[PDB]
Amino acid sequence: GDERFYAEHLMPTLQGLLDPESAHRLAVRFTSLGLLQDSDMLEVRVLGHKFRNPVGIAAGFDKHGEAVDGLYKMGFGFVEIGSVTPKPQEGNPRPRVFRLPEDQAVINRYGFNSHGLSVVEHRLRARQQKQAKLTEDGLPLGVNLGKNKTSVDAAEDYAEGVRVLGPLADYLVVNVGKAELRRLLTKVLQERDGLRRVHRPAVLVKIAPDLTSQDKEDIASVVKELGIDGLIVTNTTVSRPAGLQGALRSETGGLSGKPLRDLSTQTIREMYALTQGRVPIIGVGGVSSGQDALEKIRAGASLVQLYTALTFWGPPVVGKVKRELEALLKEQGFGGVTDAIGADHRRLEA
Ligand SMILES: Cc1cc2nc3c(=O)[nH]c(=O)nc-3n(C[C@H](O)[C@H](O)[C@H](O)COP(=O)(O)O)c2cc1C
Ligand SMILES: Cc1ccc(-c2ccc(-c3nc4ccc(F)cc4c(C(=O)O)c3C)cc2)c(Cl)n1
Ligand SMILES: O=C(O)c1cc(=O)[nH]c(=O)[nH]1
Repeated sequence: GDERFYAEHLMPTLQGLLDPESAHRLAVRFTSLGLLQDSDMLEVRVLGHKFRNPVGIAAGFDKHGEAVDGLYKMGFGFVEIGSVTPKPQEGNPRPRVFRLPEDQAVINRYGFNSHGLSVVEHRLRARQQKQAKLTEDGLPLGVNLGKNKTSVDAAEDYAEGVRVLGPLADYLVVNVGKAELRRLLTKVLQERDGLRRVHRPAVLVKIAPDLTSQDKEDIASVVKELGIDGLIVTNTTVSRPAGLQGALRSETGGLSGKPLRDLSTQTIREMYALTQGRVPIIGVGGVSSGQDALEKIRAGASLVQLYTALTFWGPPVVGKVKRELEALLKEQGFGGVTDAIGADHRRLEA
């Protein structure tokens, strides 16, 4: 009911008042304080868990696990925190976040600023009973694991994240030659298998859209060989699509938001084909409407995430994507999200 107020007045006012990193910090703190029903059609069972709805908040908004409960209150069907590095680290120098308002886009080069595993673990331990309730009610928690800039043993950094935060997570994410990738992911999976849980977390690989065809075939091959549980497609892009209008489009960093929509959907289609539909995909990049979510589901995604759209449309975007997706599924005769997954590949086969 508040869509137009946030879209035309509140969010533009906040963006005019604050630089984007300051607004980001305010948004996390405000969400952490809290303040204010999903159709059965939107339920997805995947990654060994129930998802009450398929619209998650992507990594990088709540990097340090400070606002999880508020994000569920906002309506997200799942929350991914991180990236979290083993030791605290500052990230890149400021300024490091740039708004492209004409393009409904952001460029960032945060550089994995992180409070570190211990601080984040302590925050999640404080709410671990609450999360157990939320997970069993269909609201899972994901943790994106990073590595420290100065680490010479990347696999050791990811393994430490599994040891510290694996007991608290429903899924874990590692952002990504082929033999090196195999060795690293083998270590992560062995550490995951070593946890003493009834519900050990799924392990996912998150990829950028900036990969060669050989890179994508190599990743698909290793993911299937090792039994990785899913893919997150995609991270931000270092590319700059034609026609960007924002004055800051030349800043170095990853571009997110509406300009990433096509590249991410194309990459979802390709990875779904290269894994023969065997590997669940979380589709990410430029989702700001139910139509965007449906396009990624038809391309092969089982779940979607959004981030940049929250910065332009505000909290109302979560209910908007969910109710629009539901309506589009009903309009087009799908029984639920699950029936639409990969529908675009069935069209092409026909
Ligand atoms: C400011 C900002 C910070 C981000 N930080 C992370 C991060 O720490 N780890 C990660 O895996 N992705 C990070 N991302 C990428 C998002 O998770 C997502 O993949 C990307 O922004 C595409 O989604 P969107 O177009 O809906 O924003 C970040 C994105 C933005 C815009
Ligand atoms: C009730 C209510 C109202 C508004 C917000 C709310 C306020 C600000 C933002 C916000 N997050 C960002 C995160 C990363 C980033 F790179 C930029 C931003 C920006 C931006 O400056 O472009 C904004 C505005 C999001 C939600 C919340 Cl969380 N709750
Ligand atoms: O912290 C960051 O710079 C960052 C990490 C990441 O995975 N993606 C992104 O866009 N930024």
